[PDB]
Amino acid sequence: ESIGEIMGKLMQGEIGDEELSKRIKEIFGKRLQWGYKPTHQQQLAFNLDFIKSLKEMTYELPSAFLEAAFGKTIKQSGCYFKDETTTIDEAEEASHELYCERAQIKDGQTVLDIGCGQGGLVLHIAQKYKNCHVTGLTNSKAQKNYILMQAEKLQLSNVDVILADVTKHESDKTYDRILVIATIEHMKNIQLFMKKLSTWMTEDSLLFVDHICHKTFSHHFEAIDEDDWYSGFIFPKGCVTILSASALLYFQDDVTILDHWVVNGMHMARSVDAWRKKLDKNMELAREILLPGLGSKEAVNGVITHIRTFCMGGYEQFSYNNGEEWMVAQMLFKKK
Ligand SMILES: C[S@@+](CC[C@H](N)C(=O)[O-])C[C@H]1O[C@@H](n2cnc3c(N)ncnc32)[C@H](O)[C@@H]1O
Ligand SMILES: COc1ccc(C[C@@H]2c3cc(O)c(OC)cc3CCN2C)cc1O
Repeated sequence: ESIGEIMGKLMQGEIGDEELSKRIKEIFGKRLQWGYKPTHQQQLAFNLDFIKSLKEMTYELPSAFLEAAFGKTIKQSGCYFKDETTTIDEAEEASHELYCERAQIKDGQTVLDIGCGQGGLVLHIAQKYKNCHVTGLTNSKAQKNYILMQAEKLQLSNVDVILADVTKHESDKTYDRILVIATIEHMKNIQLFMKKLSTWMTEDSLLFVDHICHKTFSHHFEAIDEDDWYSGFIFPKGCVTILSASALLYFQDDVTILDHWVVNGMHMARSVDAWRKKLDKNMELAREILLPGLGSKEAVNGVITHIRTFCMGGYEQFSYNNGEEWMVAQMLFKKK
């Protein structure tokens, strides 16, 4: 009935799943009411106001726990599910192929994957295109280590990984292909981000961006009101922005759009659902893995509760109206 009340009950496994889902669904429904305007005139005013506001602006989970929660390549982004029996591992790969098709990857190209995570796309491209030089860029020591280790086991010679904050990283190097998957959501300054990317491109390069979106409006991932315990739980900072499907159309100072797609949010929902189910299946192993690094069974339960609530929440968000509210947007660009 209040902030701490719900949080207390949540950490103590006293909120059932059906209730938790229902609570979170309500929260997102209120986000919808906040975002939809009665006329397109007003909707544009709202969206443009947000776009204009944009132009003014240490602990790492064990990889072993990650393997117990995510799919094989530990994709930390929306996958693509062909069939109702598609496993998370298949969906991972489907998603990878889609990106390769849409980014127009060809054997022989230099490829840069900014915010490359545990490197599932770096690894996919490298294995499928033996003549591409694939660079991952990441700000995490542990991710760089995991990718390099996987490249070694897979007998891959065409992989390097830059350890850098992209917002600080400087280089003369250019690339045939730049891929940005689930990373723009974290970018403080998009206009300046897009500008940097353009400098790492030539007249021949293509830029492919994928981000979670709403079809109609943008929002920060944060509490609207006092009843929203979820937003602040999941993103304790709240430097996750959710751009509208079309927000990036407004950021063509330095790049030019060539194509634009969205993927229905049921794919994302099935992604988080799989992560959740798999986490549940491996609940005990997960606790054992985390206990060393956390040194407290309560600290572990804390870290697990949060990852699970994220999945449970993500499921309500992306499945809303059969995936026709929150979904994933994709764009292809060339340099000016
Ligand atoms: C949601 S994960 C996406 C991971 C991967 N691209 C995937 O599709 O599974 C976001 C990624 O961006 C990275 N990242 C966040 N801020 C960054 C920054 N300033 N510089 C470089 N990488 C950053 C994170 O460490 C992580 O690898
Ligand atoms: C601030 O750093 C970060 C904080 C949180 C995250 C969460 C991130 C993530 C974020 C999403 O919005 C999402 O769609 C529902 C799926 C996933 C997969 C799990 N993955 C780990 C990433 C970061 O890089």
